[PDB]
Amino acid sequence: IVGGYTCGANTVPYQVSLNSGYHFCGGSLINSQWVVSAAHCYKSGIQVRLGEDNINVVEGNEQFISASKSIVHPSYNSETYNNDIMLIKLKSAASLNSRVASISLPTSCASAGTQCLISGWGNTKSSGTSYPDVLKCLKAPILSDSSCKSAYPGQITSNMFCAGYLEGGKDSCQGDSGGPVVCSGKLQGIVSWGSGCAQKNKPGVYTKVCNYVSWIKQTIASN
Ligand SMILES: N=C(N)c1ccc(O[C@H]2CO[C@H]3[C@@H]2OC[C@H]3Oc2ccc(C(=N)N)cc2)cc1
Ligand SMILES: [Ca+2]
Repeated sequence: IVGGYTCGANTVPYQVSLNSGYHFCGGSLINSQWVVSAAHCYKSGIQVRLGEDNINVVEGNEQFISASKSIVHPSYNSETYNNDIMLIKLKSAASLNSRVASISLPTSCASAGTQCLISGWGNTKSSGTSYPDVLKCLKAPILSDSSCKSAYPGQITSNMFCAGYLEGGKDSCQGDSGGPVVCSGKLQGIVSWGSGCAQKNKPGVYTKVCNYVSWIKQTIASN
């Protein structure tokens, strides 16, 4: 997260860290047994880390649970990042508490201008690299589809949306991938792509979760 702030320990209780000997992506707890992340975060051998604040220190509220299954969206396209969503099943159900809690799926798509909270342990620099150990947060509004598509002509599909700031300075970034965009108490987005980070007229692009809620629900019910 570039231009954001320290969230505070466990203030984003649905945020998870995907770990394969190291943090490599974020994700969102949508119920005690399942996480939503980005398809581009796919890898084998994932451990889901819940209740995390400092990902390099055991602070006492962590739950480490291995994935039992990954499901990349049937139509994910790695060339264009279209349908950039994946489901991860936890080997054992998370124990829910104040610091480990699920986030609601939406029932409608969000309107331009709605404020959202985006979070993650991604790069905090727009130029160069710096990776933080505690979770960072950013408030960002959903941008008009026309400003989104004009920023990235030919490359935004109706399964994507832009949020952030055209002026730059404030954005998600590498390492935030797969993490949540939560708006009005619902998971409306997943950190997906962008050109660099916090660059002018290049806002973040996010997987439009409202277009996937029936797939999510059908898939989890059948697995
Ligand atoms: N694992 C690989 N080899 C891999 C997978 C995905 C890659 O690139 C895609 C395209 O861009 C995304 C995604 O992962 C890296 C980059 O992460 C972000 C996240 C946020 C923003 C933004 N809000 N400005 C920009 C890029 C590349 C290699
Ligand atoms: Ca920790």
